[PDB]
This record gives sequence, structure tokens and C-alpha cells, in this order.
Amino acid sequence: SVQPNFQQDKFLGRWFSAGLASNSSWLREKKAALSMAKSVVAPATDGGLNLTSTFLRKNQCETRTMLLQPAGSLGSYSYRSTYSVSVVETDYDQYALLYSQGSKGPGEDFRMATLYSRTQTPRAELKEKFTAFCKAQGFTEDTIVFLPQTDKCM
Ligand SMILES: CCCCCCCC/C=C\CCCCCCCC(=O)O
Ligand SMILES: CCCCCCCCCCCCCCCC(=O)O
Repeated sequence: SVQPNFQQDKFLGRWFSAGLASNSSWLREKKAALSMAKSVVAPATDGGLNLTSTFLRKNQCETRTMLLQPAGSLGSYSYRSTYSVSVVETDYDQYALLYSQGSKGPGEDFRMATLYSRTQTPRAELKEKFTAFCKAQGFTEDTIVFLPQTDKCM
């Protein structure tokens, strides 16, 4: 589902990409070949969000920005294949669990769960929450991974 009573303003700011689960080997491999620094969530010039991710690739700092357009309900967004992105659960000041699925085109084959943490190294219980969520969503244990982090690029 989507986080009930989702408050976008409390979801803004700095998050760390701590955990990932995907049914795409290509995407898993791509993400694992990098080191995550931080992500920043900010309101876009429309009712959606800009998600700016900073990471290290071959010792080079890089950034990518993703526009998450509103999808007609709070906590639900769209990214253009087209993908649905949902904030399924969050307490705003510790963690957020995101879920993405293709909604149009070949991307429909694609599913991804993400654990965002307000701290770069998340508590063990946060990791358990994520694993439990991924298992509930039909991800195999081997696809549930915690991404390499970097202190650089901050
Ligand atoms: C608009 C897309 C921007 C994605 C930036 C995400 C930052 C993660 C680091 C490297 C991305 C390389 C993998 C390509 C798949 C897109 C990742 C995703 O689902 O967010
Ligand atoms: C962290 C914010 C989530 C962003 C939502 C977009 C997720 C990924 C979109 C690119 C998918 C590329 C995967 C190709 C694999 C396949 O289609 O089988």
C-alpha cells in the first residue's frame, strides 16, 4: 500500500540509500558497482518531488536527478517505460520504505524495493523491517541487499 496520511513536507531532506531489492540483475549489478553517498528529496516545480542521488563511481563523485511526478494520491508518484513509485511506509525521522513497479512498457517486468535511512548506517531493526517487507513483496532472499556506502561527495 501507500503510507496512510502521508506528509510530503516531513519526507523532504537528506536520506541515505541503505538497502535495495530488485528482480532485475542488470539494475542490481549497476547499483552494486557504485558507492552511495546521499540522496536529497525536494519539491519539484510541480506537485511532485525531485530525487537527487549522489554516488561514487570509479572514485568520481556523480549525481543524478529523478523527477517524481504526482500520481493522484499522496505518497504515490510516477517516473518516466513509466514507473510507479510509492512511499509504502515511513516514520519520517528514521526510515522510509519505497516500492517501484513498471506501469507502462517493458519496464513492467521491473520491481524494486528501497530502504532509505536518515542515518547512513541504519539500525539492525531497520534492516529487519526492510527484509520483512521485501519477503512480503515476493522478493527472494538473494535479491535483498544492502548497498556499499561512501563518506565522500557529502
Ligand atoms: C532518473 C533516474 C536517476 C537514477 C539515479 C539513482 C542513483 C543510483 C546510482 C546509479 C544509477 C544507475 C542504475 C540505473 C537505474 C536507475 C536507478 C533507480 O531505480 O533509481
Ligand atoms: C530510488 C527511487 C526509485 C526510482 C524509480 C525508478 C526505478 C528504476 C527505473 C529504471 C529501470 C531499469 C531496469 C531494466 C530491467 C528490466 O526492465 O527488466
